[PDB]
Amino acid sequence: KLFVDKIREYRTKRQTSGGPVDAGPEYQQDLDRELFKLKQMY
Amino acid sequence: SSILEERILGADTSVDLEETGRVLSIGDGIARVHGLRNVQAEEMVEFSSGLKGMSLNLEPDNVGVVVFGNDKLIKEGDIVKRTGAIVDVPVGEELLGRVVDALGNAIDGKGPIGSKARRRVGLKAPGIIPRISVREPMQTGIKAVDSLVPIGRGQRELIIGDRQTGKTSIAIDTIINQKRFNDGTDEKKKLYCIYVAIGQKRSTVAQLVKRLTDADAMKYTIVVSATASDAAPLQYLAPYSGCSMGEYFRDNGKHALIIYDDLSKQAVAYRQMSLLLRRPPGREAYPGDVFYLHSRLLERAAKMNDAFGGGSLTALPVIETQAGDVSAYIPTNVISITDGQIFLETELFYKGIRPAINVGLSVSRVGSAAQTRAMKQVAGTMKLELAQYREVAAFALDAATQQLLSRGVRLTELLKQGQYSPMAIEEQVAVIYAGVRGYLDKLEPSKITKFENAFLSHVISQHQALLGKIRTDGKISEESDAKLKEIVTNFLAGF
Amino acid sequence: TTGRIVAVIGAVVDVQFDEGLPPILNALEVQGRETRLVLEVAQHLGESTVRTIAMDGTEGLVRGQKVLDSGAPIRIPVGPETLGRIMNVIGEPIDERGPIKTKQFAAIHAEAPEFVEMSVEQEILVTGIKVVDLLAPYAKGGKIGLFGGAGVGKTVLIMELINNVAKAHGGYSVFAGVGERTREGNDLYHEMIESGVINLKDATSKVALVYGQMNEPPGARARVALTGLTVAEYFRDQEGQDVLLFIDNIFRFTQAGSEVSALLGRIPSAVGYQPTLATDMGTMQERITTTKKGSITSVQAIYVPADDLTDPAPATTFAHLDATTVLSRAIAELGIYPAVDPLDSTSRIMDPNIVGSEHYDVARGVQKILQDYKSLQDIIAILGMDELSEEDKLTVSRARKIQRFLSQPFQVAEVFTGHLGKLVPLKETIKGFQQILAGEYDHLPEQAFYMVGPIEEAVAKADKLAE
Amino acid sequence: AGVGKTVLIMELINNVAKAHGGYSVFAGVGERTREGNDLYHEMIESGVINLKDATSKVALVYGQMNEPPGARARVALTGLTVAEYFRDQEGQDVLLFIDNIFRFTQAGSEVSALLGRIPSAVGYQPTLATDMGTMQERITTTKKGSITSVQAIYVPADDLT
Amino acid sequence: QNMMRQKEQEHMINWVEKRVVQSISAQQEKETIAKCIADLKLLSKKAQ
Amino acid sequence: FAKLVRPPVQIYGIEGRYATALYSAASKQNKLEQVEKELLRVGQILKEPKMAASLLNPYVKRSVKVKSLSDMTAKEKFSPLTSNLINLLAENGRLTNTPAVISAFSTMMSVHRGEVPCTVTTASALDEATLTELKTVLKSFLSKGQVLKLEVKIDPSIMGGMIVRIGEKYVDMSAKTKIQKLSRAMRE
Ligand SMILES: Nc1ncnc2c1ncn2[C@@H]1O[C@H](COP(=O)(O)OP(=O)(O)OP(=O)(O)O)[C@@H](O)[C@H]1O
Ligand SMILES: Nc1ncnc2c1ncn2[C@@H]1O[C@H](COP(=O)(O)OP(=O)(O)O)[C@@H](O)[C@H]1O
Ligand SMILES: Nc1ncnc2c1ncn2[C@@H]1O[C@H](COP(=O)(O)OP(=O)(O)O)[C@@H](O)[C@H]1O
Ligand SMILES: [Mg+2]
Ligand SMILES: [Mg+2]
Repeated sequence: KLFVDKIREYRTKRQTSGGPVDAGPEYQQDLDRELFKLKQMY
Repeated sequence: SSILEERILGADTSVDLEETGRVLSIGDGIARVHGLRNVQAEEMVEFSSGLKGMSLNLEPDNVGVVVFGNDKLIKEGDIVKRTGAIVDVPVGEELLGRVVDALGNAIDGKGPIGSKARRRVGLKAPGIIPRISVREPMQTGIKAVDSLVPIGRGQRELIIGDRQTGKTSIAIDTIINQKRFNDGTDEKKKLYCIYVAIGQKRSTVAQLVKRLTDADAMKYTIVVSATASDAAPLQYLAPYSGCSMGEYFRDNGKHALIIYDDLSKQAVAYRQMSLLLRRPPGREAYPGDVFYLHSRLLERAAKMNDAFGGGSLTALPVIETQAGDVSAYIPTNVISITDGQIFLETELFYKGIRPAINVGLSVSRVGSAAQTRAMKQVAGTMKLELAQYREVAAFALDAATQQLLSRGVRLTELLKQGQYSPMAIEEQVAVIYAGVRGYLDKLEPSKITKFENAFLSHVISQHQALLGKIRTDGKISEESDAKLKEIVTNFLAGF
Repeated sequence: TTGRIVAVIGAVVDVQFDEGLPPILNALEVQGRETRLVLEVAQHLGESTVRTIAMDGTEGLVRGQKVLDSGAPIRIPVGPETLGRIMNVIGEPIDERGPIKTKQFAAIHAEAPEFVEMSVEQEILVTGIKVVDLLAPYAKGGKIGLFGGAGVGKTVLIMELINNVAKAHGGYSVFAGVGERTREGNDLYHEMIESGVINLKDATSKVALVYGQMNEPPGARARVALTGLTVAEYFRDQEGQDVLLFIDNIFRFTQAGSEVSALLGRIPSAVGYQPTLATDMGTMQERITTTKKGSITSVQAIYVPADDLTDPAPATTFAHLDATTVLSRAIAELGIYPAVDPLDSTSRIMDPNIVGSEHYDVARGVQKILQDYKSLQDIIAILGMDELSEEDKLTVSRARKIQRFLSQPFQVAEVFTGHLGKLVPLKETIKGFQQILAGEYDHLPEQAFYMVGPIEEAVAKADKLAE
Repeated sequence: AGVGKTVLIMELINNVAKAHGGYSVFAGVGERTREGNDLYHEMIESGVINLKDATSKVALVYGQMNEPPGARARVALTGLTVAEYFRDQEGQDVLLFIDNIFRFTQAGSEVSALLGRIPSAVGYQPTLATDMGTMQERITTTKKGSITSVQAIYVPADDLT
Repeated sequence: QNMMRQKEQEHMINWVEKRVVQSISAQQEKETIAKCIADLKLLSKKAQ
Repeated sequence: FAKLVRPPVQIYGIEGRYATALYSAASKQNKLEQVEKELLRVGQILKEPKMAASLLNPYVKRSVKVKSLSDMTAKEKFSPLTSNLINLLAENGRLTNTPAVISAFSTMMSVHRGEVPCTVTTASALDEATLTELKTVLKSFLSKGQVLKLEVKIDPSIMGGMIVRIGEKYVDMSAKTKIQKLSRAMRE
């Protein structure tokens, strides 16, 4: 059962994937911090 | 993304009928389990939190199980499932280039280990018939180790010395030097190095792996890291995991080299493991078992005869001695288990004489056997000359005495070396030849290093034909000796 | 009978029987194994429970297995068919040449000879080693001990004795390697095959081999010594022939006994050693004796842990030996070999009525002068030799000459040293030391004596050095 | 004492907060109350701590000398927690002063004795190696930042072994 | 690319798990119990 | 010594030693069922507030305990085995843990007659039809002679599925572990 449940959960998530879904400000802040760390080391 | 969904399917969700037990009391790193009626001794039970444990004590009413992780992830009342197999580890050529922890769980990223075979960490050493005398040479690429205190394949040398005297450096140079053999044509000179890091800072092992990847040396190395933070029952087990990953090669006709670094920090993990079991402490609080612990581990570095595949497993235990006391408990426990020893003085090291091998005390009890004939010719003289120099260096008259002093100082300056700079055997032969036959007695000792460098850059560039002749015919013939003498004389002239 | 395992802790297995228990020291077979695992009974806990010591790996023992009593203690094949074979503790052959086809078996836990059987005759054994012959003359038919730290010479010396004594011997021989390297055992096997001492195609072998090497669990190491004693006791009694019995390393017997004595639930003695250290050693070393039926010459290599001669194990074993030979790391670091310490080696035949008067007087003069030099060393190490009387300077010179002259090159150490191995007859040794003490060589330098045979070679080397 | 240990600590704090922008933590394990108060006031005077304008460069954590051993063996972990925050959730370098590091091992030893564990070689807990490892192995330079630890060391009996 | 994609996947799993935990709140327990009992029959048959 | 007949199940501790002694005593003379009866009757007797409070005070002479227990075992005409057992416990001073003793014996009697215990855990109750088919399938696990002794239980923690324990065997049909396994698989 749960294999089908995971399958359909991914389906119903990807269908609402007009981008990163329900991420929040932490999404952007952490990504920017990591990117700027990459810049500092690159 | 859909890659992850494929990651979902194909997972084994089948349920099986499995025996089980209930934890009674977890504390001090030894869980007590109730049940597990049909559990074998030294079996690998699995807790409910994904941990693992080795069924250690089969008492009538419970099972003392040593946890292979942090015992804070184990409750009282948890469920312990027996996996029905004595403690195993994954072995194969699928591990080469992978940093696996003490149980074969890749701590590397880089996907999982795709191994198809498992060995038992608690196997037994080969008996007396399978073994054969040590015959083949293990090239360390270090002039002092390769000339004076050579090593063979099947031998189990020891590297013993204080804090920061260059033991890990010798190990890493030995690992790196094998790169040339591990590219040639014959599978008979390929050495598959292993490196067990026991109770070592994790950053150290990370940088060591980075260094081994710079030198293209991870194509054959396996790093089995049970670092400082890891629970004691993992530092105790890591050497046996590594020794099994090496026994696989040894038993399948190949050649392996395993470096335990350190074994003075496995015995400390074992002393913790014991005193927490209430076992009666002995000399220095070590259990009386602390010998069998190392004897059983180092007795597997065998050299199987040709009727048993012909493989081999060299071992290079690294002991660390406080204040350079070679007569402590563990140092002597191990000095009576191994076939040799390399003492790394901490005052030779502080003089800039690196690597700091103390050739007075170092020895290899297979020694001249399993040494290239060329190096034997060149280095027997060096051994005698260094002996004579040592006999007299306690004061600083006649012609012979001053001659001994000068030749010995030249040779000492000649045996220094730099890090991550292993030298082919023929290069060592050439340098020590130019040193011992006496084509350096006029040059100032302080310059002997520069000469060395320059000389190499010459010989490697111009006369590679002679070096190939020495390598192929592992011996210095008379014509080769004459050509080499000409080369040395001519080069020294222009200096 | 048939019991069932009820506990398995390390190498100690607690078994339970419903019918009559087996008496202590019996052997039990764990039914249901891929090999032969023999558990030897050691205690009777009560509740028809016994506590046994396993003579093999106890990994894979399920609580509730079936154990089947043998009825007699461990019994090994003894006889003239064990000559040239190899044997583990439980007597199985481990050389891969088929079973040991003997007629008569022997239990490894026999009793010591009674007081009304001990022999008393004492006679010197000449070994060709200068220091051993001079200061601690070995006795033919008596226990001998080589006390050494780790890496000092116990095994090179026991191999030199093997060579010298055994190859020039008429009787049989037994080598019971207990708790020692496995590659060393292999090298010894393949080095006696090439010497004709072991014969793989005939019945002219002279040496039996028993091995409990250091990869073996504590249960096996603690009993292989008894297997060696049994294989030698047979040749002593049921043949009435002179046996040699080399054991290396006999300290592993007691060490293994202590490793498997915390689990038996005993209160640990002085240094963690078992409470029964002295008695366990005695019941073993008391079967290694020359009696009126035969004569065993035992050479035992005792390890001295952490270079401590006051450790309970060597301290206890010092009382079971005729002649001791204390190899010391301090001498070995000077390059002298064998590292024998002249002022700790002793013998029971250092009697002027046994070794004569010239031998005894020379040996005692050597010891007196070495002791004087040792007393001087405390001052010499600070105020230098420039602060000694003239008689003291002369004494120090003689003492250094003697210390060097005691060093000898062995045959088995050619690969190490390259030098040629020497046997120095006893008369040559006495003569050389008599001369050095008289003063006939105060003009030579110390190094003229380093690693030479009889004093003729010392004079020759002194001549070489002078050019 | 008397050599400039506190002044050197303050200078390291200041320079690292000025030439790198990274803050500092001071875990006074087994800290004399008198010395702790003196350090606090020296810092306030020297400006590394400031009671008015929210620009202090130090976070002080004090496990005093009169607290049960169970509390002197854990203060090092409180200091490490604060510094780990400054390293992971603010991605910078950090200094972590530990005065003293011997009192940490001693506190661990007393806790282990209280629990009833067989003392090790010289009375130290059996878990000395891993007790030191779990703490010392969180002071490292990960891929977000680094914690650099300056650990005052006392050598018992002038015995380096 | 590696960094952004791996963080994306981590968040993927985080929310997928959090929401399937909610989605287990249906009334299919009868089907689950039936499947479990059938699998028990399978195991019992195999184990004899 | 005598050859005490081994009980089917082995218990350990002082409770287990007393229980094994009693089981071997009763098994000889074949008095197991009645002995269990007197044991489960002293189970009620000893809970009497007066006796319960009197037998826990350590300041009443042990002989007083034994005398009182002989009085309270003569009134009920207990088999000689049970009276001797209680006198033995009073002499040795273990009657403070009698409930562990008698309880152990009960266990040691169940395993005698084949009541291989089981246990089923679920997130909700079970329909008697579903529970009955469950019992019918579980009966197939046992051997001949043995009879199931089911014990339903409820936990909210496990979402769905089911958990079954059959003596030693253990099958985790729960959805908690299935979800965890899937999460590990899709992380690792
Ligand atoms: N051959 C060499 N020439 C110059 N420097 C060396 C050499 N070998 C080691 N060193 C230096 O010694 C220092 C420590 O050496 P290394 O780590 O190999 O010793 P170690 O015994 O492994 O130390 P530890 O065991 O405490 O990790 C390093 O800074 C290293 O560069
Ligand atoms: N007679 C000797 N001559 C030269 N070297 C020796 C002699 N005896 C021992 N040595 C050196 O000391 C080492 C000690 O080894 P060995 O005596 O075989 O082991 P053990 O530690 O059991 O005594 C040898 O490997 C050898 O290098
Ligand atoms: N760089 C410096 N300049 C001037 N004085 C200093 C310097 N370093 C140390 N001192 C003096 O040394 C003394 C040592 O005290 P301090 O280091 O503050 O405490 P502790 O002695 O406990 O380390 C101080 O009073 C200070 O006056
Ligand atoms: Mg290192
Ligand atoms: Mg030896």
